Amino acid sequence: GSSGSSGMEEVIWEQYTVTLQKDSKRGFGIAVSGGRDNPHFENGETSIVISDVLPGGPADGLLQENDRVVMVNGTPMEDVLHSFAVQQLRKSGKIAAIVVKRPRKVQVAPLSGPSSG
Repeated sequence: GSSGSSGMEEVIWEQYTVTLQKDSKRGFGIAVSGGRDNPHFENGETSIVISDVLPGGPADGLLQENDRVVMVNGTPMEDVLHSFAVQQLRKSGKIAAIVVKRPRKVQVAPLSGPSSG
């Protein structure tokens, strides 16, 4: 059933495709938590999310914490096992491509510019 024409305070989910380099050991300096069977997400989200982003590695900047992972090197991380998500990471030689999405609430900002001293 559906109440009717509804849709307010929506959110624009933008995707970000960044490439990470397998550092010495930390490699992609990232960690995944959750799973389609063990969604730690207190709320309940069967979507792999980065619960760790090496603040001093390759990830620091490219990716961020809570980066709803969607695809990885051409693999859907939606409704997948935690091991399945990491697998791709360990499989990726040294460079991997991850596509995460971030909630960009519908906001509006005026016109700004430089400032004096």
